[PDB]
Amino acid sequence: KDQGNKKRQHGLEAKKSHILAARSVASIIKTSLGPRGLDKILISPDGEITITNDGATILSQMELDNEIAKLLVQLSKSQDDEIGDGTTGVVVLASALLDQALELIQKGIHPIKIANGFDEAAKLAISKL
Amino acid sequence: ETVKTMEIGGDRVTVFKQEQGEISRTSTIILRGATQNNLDDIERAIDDGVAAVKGLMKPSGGKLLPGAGATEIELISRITKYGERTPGLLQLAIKQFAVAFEVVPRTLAETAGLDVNEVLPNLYAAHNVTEPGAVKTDHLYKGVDIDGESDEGVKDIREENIYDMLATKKFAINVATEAATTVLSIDQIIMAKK
Amino acid sequence: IVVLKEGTDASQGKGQIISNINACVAVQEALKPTLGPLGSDILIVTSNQKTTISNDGATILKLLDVVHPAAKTLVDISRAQDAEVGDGTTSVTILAGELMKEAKPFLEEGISSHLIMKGYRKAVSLAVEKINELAVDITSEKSSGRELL
Amino acid sequence: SLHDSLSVVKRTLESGNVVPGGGCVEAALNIYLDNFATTVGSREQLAIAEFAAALLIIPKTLAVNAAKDSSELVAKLRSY
Amino acid sequence: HDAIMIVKRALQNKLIVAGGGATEMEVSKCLRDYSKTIAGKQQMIINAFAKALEVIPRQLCENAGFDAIEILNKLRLAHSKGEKWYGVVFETENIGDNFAKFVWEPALVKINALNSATEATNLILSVDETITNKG
Amino acid sequence: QNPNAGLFKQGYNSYSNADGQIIKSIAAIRELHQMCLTSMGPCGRNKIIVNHLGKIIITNDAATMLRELDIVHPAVKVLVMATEQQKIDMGDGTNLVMILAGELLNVSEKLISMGLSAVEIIQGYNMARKFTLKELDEMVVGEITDKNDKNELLKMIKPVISSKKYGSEDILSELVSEAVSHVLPVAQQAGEIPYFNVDSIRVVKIM
Repeated sequence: KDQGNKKRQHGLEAKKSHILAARSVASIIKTSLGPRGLDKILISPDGEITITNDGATILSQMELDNEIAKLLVQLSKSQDDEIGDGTTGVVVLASALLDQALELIQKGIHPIKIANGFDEAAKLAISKL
Repeated sequence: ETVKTMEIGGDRVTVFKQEQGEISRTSTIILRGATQNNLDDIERAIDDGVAAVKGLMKPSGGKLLPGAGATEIELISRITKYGERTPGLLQLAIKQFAVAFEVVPRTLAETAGLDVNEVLPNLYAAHNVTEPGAVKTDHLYKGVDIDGESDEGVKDIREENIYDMLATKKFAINVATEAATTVLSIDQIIMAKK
Repeated sequence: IVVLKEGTDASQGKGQIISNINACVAVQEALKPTLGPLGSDILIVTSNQKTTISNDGATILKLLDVVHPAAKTLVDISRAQDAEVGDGTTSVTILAGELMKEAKPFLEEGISSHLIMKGYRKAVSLAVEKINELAVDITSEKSSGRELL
Repeated sequence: SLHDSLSVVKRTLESGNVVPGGGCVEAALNIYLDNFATTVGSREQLAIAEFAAALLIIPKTLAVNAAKDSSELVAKLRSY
Repeated sequence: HDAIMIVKRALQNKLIVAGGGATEMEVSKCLRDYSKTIAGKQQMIINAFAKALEVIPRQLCENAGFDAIEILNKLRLAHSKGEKWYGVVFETENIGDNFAKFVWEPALVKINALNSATEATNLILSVDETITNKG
Repeated sequence: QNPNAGLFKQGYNSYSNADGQIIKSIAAIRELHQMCLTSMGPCGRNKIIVNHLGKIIITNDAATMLRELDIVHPAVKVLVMATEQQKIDMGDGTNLVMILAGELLNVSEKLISMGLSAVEIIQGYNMARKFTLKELDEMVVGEITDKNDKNELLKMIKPVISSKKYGSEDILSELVSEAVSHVLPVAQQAGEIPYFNVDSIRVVKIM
């Protein structure tokens, strides 16, 4: 159905594109991380110009069709309710795990093993802290 | 006499039926199945099945002939027999008229996955034999077998009790000739862009 | 003065079956990662703008609604697999799709599609016969309604 | 014509080691390698399985030029 | 509660087969052994049907991280020799008995899927032409 | 630079006998002829035709497929109307009429290559038809007694239900023969008034 204007990537070009798509979106708020981070000029669809360094405000105003970047928006909704300070830090940290995952995919590591590898590594980091 | 509600296929439906008194001329066939597309062809198969019952009336509804490729091959030997019997230029069209009946057994072999080089010479030797006598005997019933199992070659169609009704076969020949007569009679047409 | 197909030609013959095989592989390769409890999930973005993520292959195929007839047949058996049973919705399409892949080289060698269908029908009758033998249901085996469970 | 017929038998009897032809060697090695492929494994079972099935192309090609069905002969050849 | 939920689904369906590739590998092996009397064109068709049954355990090991190349060659040798109850362990990769670990699957899932997959296969293989009207 | 000649009427798509029009009319029917060649018979195959209402329908019978297909060739409509003669006046032969009429045009090409006029080709089939129709009366071996018994109906109904959904002919025969025997009234020694009706049997289906 609707073969035209329809894109599909499975097992070949998807693993490489999902990492680069989230890397370009996360690279926007990397310079805004921290109190010394740099502001941005945001324009609402109604024409109002606002300036803030908060990652939540910047990500919430984003309306995008990128399927991987929507996962960053779905988590940001739960970040403000649970904590609210995990907006910019987690997205950069989550993208850091994706960049290291892409290096393991090129080495032949199974993606679920990478998922279970970060889960077991996160449990060890909690016991050390 | 009886109006009830019964469960057909998992759903409650109200059944309207009878037993003996108040004789009704209408009957209903209830079907069940998981596949929706298969039930569509079964209802159409019943419609074609009950329509053949209408052909059982006075105009020669009881007469039968062996089908599944049995009659089509035997008619070829009879048509070629009349080709040499009828002098004149008609010998070219009469011989080609019998060859046109070779497509029926061929398609039955192609749709069955059978080799075209196998069934055709087997049906020829089965329907053409030399009998030590005036009356031709033994098997005139050899058709195109469904195969997919068993052993070899062809066999009498009477074993499976399958035959073609004369009212269907005789009427189909008249329609097939008149349909080809119209096309062969038209040497020119005039159409427009649609 | 009425055009049903609007003048759209379509190929016919044994080459059309191969085109239907590639349609079954495209549906299979999408459902290959979704097989199993640890299997991958498919992200589908509908034209309605609602984006959903589901592991169950039924809902995945219900949102796509492929118009292709050979691919829709795999969707129809998937909805009945989730309804009458509820388990094996993804595996029934992969098994049917992979069975289409094994019949692809048979058409290239000249084997008719009829004997291919009858060849698998005889194998299923022998396969189901072995399933009943491999199945374990015990009464007189010195088990009970409890000790077995 | 006799000297040409003698050379066929003489050259055949000249070699004291002969094997049955006409597809006997290709079909026999196919059965032996199927049972041997499981006895080794180690990612080499798929290569042996394809190497055994690749020996049936010679009798299958001969059936094409013989007008006989290759699917009937080769399949029954393996089973006998 | 974990023990009740296991015996609950096992009581609903009294027809149970051993899962974990055990039953799937036996059906593929028997159809190859029965094919000797099926010899002829029907032999090579069923031999590929038994090979088509190998995709179910394949994707299960590929999606779980296991290597489908080694596990399918080791399962076939362990299943064909000795006991037929040897499956594939879903936790730690190794050959083992799922009937001993009491990991089971109902047969009505496999029986209804095998009949539906074959029925849908015969419908597609029988279509030589497809005409789609617009409207 | 290149002028135009040969069409004196109006702008259209014109076909003449000098271009082999009799071959083009057969080749146009041959496109839909191969579809019916794989239809008739118990080993026949089914074709998919998407309806204009957005519904996929698959069936073996050609008389139903010819109605759903859009045919712009009027030469094919001659066989389509001839197929309606098999569906309406009779209950069988819809798949057979397309194979016979399509082959009569194929064997006629050999007579056209020899230069034989179409009239002698038609006259040849007309004389050969009377030879075949005369033999069809002698091709009959047995005759149904029209006893209308349940066991007697299973003999006529079984081959009619066949060539569709093969393998179910034994189960479907008991369902049809039981419904037909109920519609057929009980009478004897009267052959003047017809009895059975097609619309008297309504088939239902539930998933």
